[PDB]
Amino acid sequence: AFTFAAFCYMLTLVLCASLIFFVIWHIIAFDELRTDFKNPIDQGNPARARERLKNIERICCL
Amino acid sequence: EEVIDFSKPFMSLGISIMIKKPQKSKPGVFSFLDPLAYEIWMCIVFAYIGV
Repeated sequence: AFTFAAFCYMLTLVLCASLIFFVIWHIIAFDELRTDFKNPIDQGNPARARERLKNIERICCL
Repeated sequence: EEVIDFSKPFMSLGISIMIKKPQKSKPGVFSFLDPLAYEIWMCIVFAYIGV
């Protein structure tokens, strides 16, 4: 029957979706980082270098 | 019965337990939680956390 442990399990079940969301966000951000890294890292254009650096910083902050 | 003769019992009985009558217990510290079971209180705490 309903008890303290069952309620704990329900609440953890609801809160584990958040952890799944967080890890999915992690892997998406790291896939973007890989797309930036494995792709040529030439920074000849100052604007391109600044944009890439700010993207990296933004993802790290996130 | 080996030396005298009895009648059929006029009163049957047996061993039993005597206790002091339960009294109005002196109220305990934290008797204000008694209306709800401890499990309800803990579920309340953790529902607060979860919300």
